[PDB]
Amino acid sequence: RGSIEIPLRDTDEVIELDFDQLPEGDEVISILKQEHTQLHIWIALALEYYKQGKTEEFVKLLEAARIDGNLDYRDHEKDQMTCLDTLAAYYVQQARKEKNKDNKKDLITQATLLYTMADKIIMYDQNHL
Amino acid sequence: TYPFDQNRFVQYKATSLEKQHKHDLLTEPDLGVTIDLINPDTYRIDPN
Repeated sequence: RGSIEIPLRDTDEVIELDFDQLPEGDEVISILKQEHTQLHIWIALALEYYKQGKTEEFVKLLEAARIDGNLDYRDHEKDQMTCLDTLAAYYVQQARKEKNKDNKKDLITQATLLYTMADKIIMYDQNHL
Repeated sequence: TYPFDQNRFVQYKATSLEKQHKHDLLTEPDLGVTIDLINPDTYRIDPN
């Protein structure tokens, strides 16, 4: 919403990040991953950043969420394919709002390569095609 | 022969042939909409 929950390792369900302020997304990766937090929260705060009106830090913090597919998660690789299809769609979406400086391929390369790892685990998603 | 003016210029103008043309809208080739199944976080299909 404006503050959803980030679970801890010990005495979980205690800490919050209020989204009315804008923290940097890289320290978010940290404060999530010292807590071995489930991959679902990475999608949830990505959606929080997107509903906060962000398309680029939103799409680059999830690149740091591409590392932790099944880190301590007990088969949340379904959650990693959901993570990676978001970049496979929003790299190619942010390539359409291209600017004067980069190329379209400057995002299409990352979209196409990450899609290949997206199809390593799962085939013919409703977003793969 | 007649000494015709070289008609290198438009003053009639061609505006009858011009504003009769209705102009296409091709700003975005998929017709001005971002095509996405992820940004519908909301849905009106719920009540109501």
